[PDB]
Amino acid sequence: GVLIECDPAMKQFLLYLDESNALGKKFIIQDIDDTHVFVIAELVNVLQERVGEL
Amino acid sequence: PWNLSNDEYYYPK
Amino acid sequence: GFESPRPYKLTHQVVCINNINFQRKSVVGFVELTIFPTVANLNRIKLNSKQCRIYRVRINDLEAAFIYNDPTLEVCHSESKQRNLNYFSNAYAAAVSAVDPDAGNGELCIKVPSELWKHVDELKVLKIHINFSLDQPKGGLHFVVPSVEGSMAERGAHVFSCGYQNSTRFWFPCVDSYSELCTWKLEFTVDAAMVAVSNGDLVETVYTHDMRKKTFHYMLTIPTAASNISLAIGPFEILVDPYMHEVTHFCLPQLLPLLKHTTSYLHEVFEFYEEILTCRYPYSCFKTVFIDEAYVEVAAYASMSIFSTNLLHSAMIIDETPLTRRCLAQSLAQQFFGCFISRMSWSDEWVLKGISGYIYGLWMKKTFGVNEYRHWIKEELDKIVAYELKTGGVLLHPIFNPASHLHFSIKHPHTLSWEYYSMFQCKAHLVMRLIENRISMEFMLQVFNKLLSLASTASSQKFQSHMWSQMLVSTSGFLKSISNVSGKDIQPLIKQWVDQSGVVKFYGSFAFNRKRNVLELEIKQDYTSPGTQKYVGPLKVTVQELDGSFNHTLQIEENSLKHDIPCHSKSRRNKKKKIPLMNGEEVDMDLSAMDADSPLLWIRIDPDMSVLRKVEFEQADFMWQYQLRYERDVVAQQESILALEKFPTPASRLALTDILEQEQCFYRVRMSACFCLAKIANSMVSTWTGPPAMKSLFTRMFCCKSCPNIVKTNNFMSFQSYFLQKTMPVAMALLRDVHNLCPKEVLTFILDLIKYNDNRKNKFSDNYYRAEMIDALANSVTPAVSVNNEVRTLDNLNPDVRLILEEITRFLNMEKLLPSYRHTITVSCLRAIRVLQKNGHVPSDPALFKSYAEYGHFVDIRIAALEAVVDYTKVDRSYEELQWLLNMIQNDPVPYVRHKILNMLTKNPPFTKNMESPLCNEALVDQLWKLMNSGTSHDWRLRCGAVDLYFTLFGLSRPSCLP
Amino acid sequence: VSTFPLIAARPFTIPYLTALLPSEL
Repeated sequence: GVLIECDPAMKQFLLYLDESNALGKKFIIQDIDDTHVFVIAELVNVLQERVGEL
Repeated sequence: PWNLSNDEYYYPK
Repeated sequence: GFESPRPYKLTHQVVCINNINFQRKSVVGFVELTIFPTVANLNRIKLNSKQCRIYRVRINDLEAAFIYNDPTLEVCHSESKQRNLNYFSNAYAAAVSAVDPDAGNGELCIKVPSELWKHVDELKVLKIHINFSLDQPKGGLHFVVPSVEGSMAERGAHVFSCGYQNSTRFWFPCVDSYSELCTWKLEFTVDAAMVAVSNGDLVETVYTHDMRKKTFHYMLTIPTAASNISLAIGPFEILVDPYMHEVTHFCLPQLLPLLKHTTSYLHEVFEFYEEILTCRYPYSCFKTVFIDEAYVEVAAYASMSIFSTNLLHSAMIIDETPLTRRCLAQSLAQQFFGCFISRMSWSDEWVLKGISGYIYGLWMKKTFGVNEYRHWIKEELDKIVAYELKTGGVLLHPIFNPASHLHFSIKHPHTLSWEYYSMFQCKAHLVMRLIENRISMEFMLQVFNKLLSLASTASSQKFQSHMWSQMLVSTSGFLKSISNVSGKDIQPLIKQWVDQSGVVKFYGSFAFNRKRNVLELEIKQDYTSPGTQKYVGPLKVTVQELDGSFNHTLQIEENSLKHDIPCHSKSRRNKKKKIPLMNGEEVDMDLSAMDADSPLLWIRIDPDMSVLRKVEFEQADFMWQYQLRYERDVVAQQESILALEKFPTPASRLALTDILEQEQCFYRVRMSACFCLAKIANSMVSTWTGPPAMKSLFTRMFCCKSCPNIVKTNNFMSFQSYFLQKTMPVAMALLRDVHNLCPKEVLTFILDLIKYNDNRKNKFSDNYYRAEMIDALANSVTPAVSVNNEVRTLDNLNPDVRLILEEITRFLNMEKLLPSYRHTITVSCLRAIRVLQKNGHVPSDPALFKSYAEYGHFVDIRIAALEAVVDYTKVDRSYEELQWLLNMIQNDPVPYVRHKILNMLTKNPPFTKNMESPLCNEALVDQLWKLMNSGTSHDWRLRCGAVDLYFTLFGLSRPSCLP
Repeated sequence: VSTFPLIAARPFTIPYLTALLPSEL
């Protein structure tokens, strides 16, 4: 899988995005820690676009 | 020498 | 639609035995047979007689020449030197066919007189009178005489029927066939003080003119097979059940209180059978007989039963009352169906045996709860799958012998091995449960009621094999009755398991796709083994989910190796909520161990066990722990406990501890969790900094909080405390160390428990628990390693072992001063003595066990001592000890004990066939062959044990080491 | 004989009566 290190506040934004995504039931593969999460390699580029919104 | 089972706890009816 | 195999039909038979002498062990009697020819020119008449000598045979009061030949007595010719078991088995099968009652040929043939030919052609009543004297009948009945010299009634000497299946022929000549049905009239001249016990109610009693003896007349209203009929002569005390006037209790003198407690629950078993089946008990009266040295611990006869004195128990005695209660129920179930309905043919036994086992199982489920019944069914399933893997397959309904993988022929029950015969009956009972899973129980009970109704109408009439044919049941008739009641035949289920004679093993690997949110199951079957069979049937799998418990059925098609089932939402993990269990009650479950990707809490394959199956499914450790903690099914809990055996995780050890701590948990599941805790501790040795496993648990529940060494006085009123208390020090002894030695501190704690053990608070007996403590002491002892082959000596004896030796020595001396009710402490002391002798602490002594094995000592002491001798002979490869065991079988007063020695020898052979041991002398092979050929035929079970021993020692192929 | 003596096992003319009856009742 893919390991991404993110802020806990960013992880909550990712968790809401995970519920929002309809391509897959969940967008977050695993939650080892708030700092370390497993992310599907599809909307990582979209997340960079979402940085302005966030 | 007995039933020795908590059937009432396992099932309400 | 039944036609008698015999041309003659026996309408009625009169059994009379008079002037029986206990001192001579001789039975003298005259028997009259009433037969109607169904064909003209009946001519020669054949009857089944074994070891029977007749002064004369008269037909219609006319002397008729009779010729008697017994093939079974000499199955193998003295000249023939063949040592291959297969050759002996083929000759034995031919001999059994000649003596078979179902077969037209009979061992005794009578030539009808020339003047009686004119009467034989016209169909008219024919009467045969035979007078027979047996100086020492073998297998017909067992005579027990006490050493003290007194009147036989005064000394309590007792006589009872012995042997199994068709053993009726030995005591008196008769048509010993299940198919044959006749009304029974029985007359017996016995002593005044003694009371005769016979099948059917006693019509009348007449005193003899001398008045020192009397005449007990017995009539059975329902026609029954000859095998069911039995005779017992003893001064049995007479007790009439208060609940039911018909039920009668017979016991040896001074055993009346034990008998009252044993038969206290008998009325409840009768009520359960009456509740399930509308038809009331057919026999006018029911009689129970308890006798010492019984051939079978539980025996079933028509209107009569035989049980060991060991079964009789006082109200205080515990752990024997359930065993006695179940034995009474299973025999009563056989009386309700197997005795009431005779078999139409040999291949038909399974259906009757299965129905009796299934109804007994229903009684067990109500009496001991559903959880105990589910655990019992799991045990039955485990025995069948292991036995088929061990040898051939368990085939029921033998239509020929068909299945040849088993060395013993399936043609006769006597030819079949006793263990195989028991397995076949167990499989039949499980097959009936499978029908109950497939079709509603009420329909199954209705089918049983129809069969009982057919027997009742046959009993009411005297129609020779016309209405009597209705009583006899066939497998075809059973299938048709089920098909009529539910609209669905059970023939596909019967073909899948009974006809195939195979068991199914499933290996499961599961792959989960997160993107599709579905679970994929791969099932592979090891059907390559001959015993195992391919399964194309669907398999039900229950997968626990966060949303709830869901049941999925997927057919195991050969074409599709992967079965996909959708997975429920994991929203319950996201927001904490109650998760519903399979049982109505639901509890919150920790989800931290469970993976976020997989919603399912755990996977169970065939938890219901609707179809008999063996499951080997790979599942993650944390899911197994979750299954054990929240499972509402005992069988699923047992499989999870065994899966944690192969998982040394501290969280798996925690799950077993949590189950023991949890209240409202099955005591048997907790006992398994105790053993598994010890096993896990022994795998992760040196990873535990905490106190020894279960030592704290014992102090918490069975010991005072203030003092760990002090133990609270035992109380057995709950009836679950004794089982939990006994398993803890046994599993604490099994718990070892990094050096694999039971800790001295654990051994000291066990010794402290014995020292502080009290008996003035337990209202029940502590002797059963004290025996378990002796077993724990034996388990804790670890064998010393000799240096330069050092001889064991008192000075070199280990001090920790010496304390265990002191406790067992004191217990044995206390046992001599005060004996246990079943001598449980003595049996445990013998087992402990054998362990100490096997270990390098005490020199092994064969004589000590041999003295215990003698007839004068209690039977329970004898069986334990004989097992120790069997272990000694295997360990030392001692020819003389093996010869002593063989000699005891050749000359043993009790038939049951001699069979046990052969069975134990088969369980622990001195040398296996592959191994080449010094005990490979041709004379030893000849002695075993001679034992099978003669001296085991009368019992009919001794030969089966001898054949199985011959197999484990040499096998089908002629002994590799045959000079 | 002095250390760990075992009382000799004795044959019983009527084994069932002695074994079945409770020692204390």
